[PDB]
Amino acid sequence: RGSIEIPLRDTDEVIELDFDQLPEGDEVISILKQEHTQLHIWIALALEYYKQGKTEEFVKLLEAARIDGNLDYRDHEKDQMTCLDTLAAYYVQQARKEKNKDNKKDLITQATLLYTMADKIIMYDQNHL
Amino acid sequence: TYPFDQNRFVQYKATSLEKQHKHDLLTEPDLGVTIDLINPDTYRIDPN
Repeated sequence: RGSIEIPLRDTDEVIELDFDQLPEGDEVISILKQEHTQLHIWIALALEYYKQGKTEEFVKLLEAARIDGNLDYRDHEKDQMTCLDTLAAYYVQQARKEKNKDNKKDLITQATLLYTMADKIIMYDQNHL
Repeated sequence: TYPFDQNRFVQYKATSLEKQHKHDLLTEPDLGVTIDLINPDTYRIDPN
């Protein structure tokens, strides 16, 4: 919403990040991953950043969420394919709002390569095609 | 022969042939909409 929950390792369900302020997304990766937090929260705060009106830090913090597919998660690789299809769609979406400086391929390369790892685990998603 | 003016210029103008043309809208080739199944976080299909 404006503050959803980030679970801890010990005495979980205690800490919050209020989204009315804008923290940097890289320290978010940290404060999530010292807590071995489930991959679902990475999608949830990505959606929080997107509903906060962000398309680029939103799409680059999830690149740091591409590392932790099944880190301590007990088969949340379904959650990693959901993570990676978001970049496979929003790299190619942010390539359409291209600017004067980069190329379209400057995002299409990352979209196409990450899609290949997206199809390593799962085939013919409703977003793969 | 007649000494015709070289008609290198438009003053009639061609505006009858011009504003009769209705102009296409091709700003975005998929017709001005971002095509996405992820940004519908909301849905009106719920009540109501």
